[PDB]
Amino acid sequence: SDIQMTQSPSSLSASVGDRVTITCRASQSVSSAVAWYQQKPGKAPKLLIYSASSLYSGVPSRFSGSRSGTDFTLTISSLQPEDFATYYCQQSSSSLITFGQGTKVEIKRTVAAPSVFIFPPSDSQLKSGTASVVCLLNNFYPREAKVQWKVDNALQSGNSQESVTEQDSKDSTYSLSSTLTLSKADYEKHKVYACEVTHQGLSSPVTKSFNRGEC
Amino acid sequence: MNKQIFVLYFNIFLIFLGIGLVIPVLPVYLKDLGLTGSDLGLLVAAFALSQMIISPFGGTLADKLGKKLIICIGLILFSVSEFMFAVGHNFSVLMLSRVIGGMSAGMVMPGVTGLIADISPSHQKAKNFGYMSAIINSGFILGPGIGGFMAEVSHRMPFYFAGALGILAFIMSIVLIHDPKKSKINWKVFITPVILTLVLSFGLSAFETLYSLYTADKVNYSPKDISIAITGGGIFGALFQIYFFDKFMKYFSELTFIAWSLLYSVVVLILLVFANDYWSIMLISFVVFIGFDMIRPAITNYFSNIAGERQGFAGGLNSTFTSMGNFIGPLIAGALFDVHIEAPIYMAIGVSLAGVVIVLIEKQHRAKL
Amino acid sequence: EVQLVESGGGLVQPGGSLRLSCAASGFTFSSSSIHWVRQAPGKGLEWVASISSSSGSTSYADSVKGRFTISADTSKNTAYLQMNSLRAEDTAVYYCARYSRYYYYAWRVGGYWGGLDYWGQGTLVTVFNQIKGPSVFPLAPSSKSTSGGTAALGCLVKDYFPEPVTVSWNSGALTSGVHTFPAVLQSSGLYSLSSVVTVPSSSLGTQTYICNVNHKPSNTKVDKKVEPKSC
Repeated sequence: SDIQMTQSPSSLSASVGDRVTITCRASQSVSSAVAWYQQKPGKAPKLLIYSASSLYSGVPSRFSGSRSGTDFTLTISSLQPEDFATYYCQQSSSSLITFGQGTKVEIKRTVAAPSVFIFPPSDSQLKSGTASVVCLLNNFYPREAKVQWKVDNALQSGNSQESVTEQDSKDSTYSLSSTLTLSKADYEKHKVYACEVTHQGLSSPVTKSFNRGEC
Repeated sequence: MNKQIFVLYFNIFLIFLGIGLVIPVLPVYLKDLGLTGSDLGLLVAAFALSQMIISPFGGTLADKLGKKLIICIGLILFSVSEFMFAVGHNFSVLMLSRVIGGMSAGMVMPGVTGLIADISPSHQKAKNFGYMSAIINSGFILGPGIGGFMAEVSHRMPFYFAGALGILAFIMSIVLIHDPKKSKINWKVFITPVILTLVLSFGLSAFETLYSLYTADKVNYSPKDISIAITGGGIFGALFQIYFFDKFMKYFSELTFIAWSLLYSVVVLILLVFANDYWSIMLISFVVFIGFDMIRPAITNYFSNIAGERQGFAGGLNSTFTSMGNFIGPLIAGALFDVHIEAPIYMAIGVSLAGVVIVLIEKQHRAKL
Repeated sequence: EVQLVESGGGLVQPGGSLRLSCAASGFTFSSSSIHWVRQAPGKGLEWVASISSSSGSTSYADSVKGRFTISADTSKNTAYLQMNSLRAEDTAVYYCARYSRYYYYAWRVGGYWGGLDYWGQGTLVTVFNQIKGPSVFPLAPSSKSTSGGTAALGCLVKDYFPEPVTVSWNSGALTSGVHTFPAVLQSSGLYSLSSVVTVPSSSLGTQTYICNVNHKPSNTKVDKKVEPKSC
């Protein structure tokens, strides 16, 4: 998610064996053909295509460095389950180097509706000032998912941070968790809490609500 | 020479068809084959090194053994070389194909250059040498051009195809290259060109292979814009390599021609570093390389003149040292390139001025009789 | 062929001067230059320094120029990076790459192939050190009062700083459906995360689950027990 060389799309989903093109617009020094790097989720980045001689672009097959007009493009002919990572441009310069923001190429999969788990705040949390509530969104496909926290038939905003895992190595799956923050005073003023999710695997949004003080 | 030369030039064109053919297909083997990058350094150095080790030997028996046979054996090792480079998936065979590739260029080039120095007449020999260097350059142009053409045609194909011409030139080698007519030893007379060959090819090739990179950042050429500057120097290079024979009719010697060719190239290179706009580096770029495109035949003719016999060996020393220069040169100039862009030009100027120093020493050495 | 390993990174104060070290075995037949690529947590790469092996000439990025000081010694073949006057936007994992630019003659159609071939394993540098300890908290499997096919239970590694935290389960015995979400930096400036595992809804009564957490920079290890709430 870096800057100074915009490359599109930010994140794309392509299934096994498909053909996908990723590209990055260089600066106004279009020369010294861009090298492309691959970084698996948690290791040192690798190097797919070296920086060619700027005459040899559009090479025959499977990974093409196509020197287009003012921008550089990498086309992946066929995707194994071995080529799912983030890809970075490396445009050189007179002395310095700039890296592209990075497109992550992720496996496609059948749409899978998620499960909704809600955890009321801990009892030992309740006597330490704050009161954090976590709603669990487990077993996704595509990451697109909206969580609308709900208290006393209302909508809350701002006081909710969420995080989403990477692509699962086995099930090719995401999982989300939305954390709501309240202090002691405002938490006890309300009765029930609920998280609702509208995902493309749902016919209707589902709710999982609890009522603290009533088991 | 009615048909003997036209197939002898086909042997030499074929090898540089093979050397250039690797370039647009090398960075697509060694990833789908699964290579790292330390071996890419060895893969592109196995050809040069094995060419360096063999050429002084493979070409000092060619005089004693026979010119025709070592060329024909060179092609059968040339034909088998490109076959293993596109047969299957390994690395020790690619690393051995490159070594075998350096064997073929180690026994053909010194042998054939000796051969077109034995059948060509006393005059117009420089024209044939000028004709050859027009062709080794045309091997360097058509090679990567053909390799990019056979792209969607299963990129192992160019080596099969160049392997096939290894067979085609092989039958023509026994038939058309029928046995030539018939038939100092000290190495001290070979001293002054081989350092001169090394020093220039150290610096000359530093500019050459990095010209597509130097003008890439200084004046920002489009990739369909270098090609005019590359070809324009080639056309004027090719035109002047056929104008090359007339110069020795006018000029007193080859060494005096080397000095003025180097002094001329210095003057143009100084214009090349000062000018930083598009059209005054283009028109200069056409005439930057007249000194370089036309000194390589002058060097080659210099080897073939000093060696009264052993013209296989003399062409061998050229082949080993220019391959040393084309290997050492870009690596050193690659480090110096990143401190500031214009560095390979000062290497081009420096070895050119060094080239003037070396030829002046020989001129007053010959003045000492 | 060539292995380069890096060492020296660790905790530091906002203003302290670290000194990383990237030893390298070499001779890969190219023109070398040991760069110092930087990767923030959950961000793209960002080149921040560069040393040439022959005629060493430093070259820094825009936002880290002057504040750093890179140098190399030929005796041990190492590329130090003397950081100075750090800031909370300098915590990252500092790889040390290597630039090669292999060459092949090709009369004017020269073959040259660059790129950052060889990389180190990744040394982590953390700059802000207001160090706290995690408050590991229980997430009970309430089962919504009606147990289903499966259930989930987890922890809440709240309000700590900085954010290397490794959460394990049953000392690494349970890894069948465990999620550890990446760290979230709250508005208060203290981090957070939760780590939830998926369990069959029949083993809750029979077997109990503990929560293995390990905050290295504060030397705090907590083993919390997660259990369905009693009502």
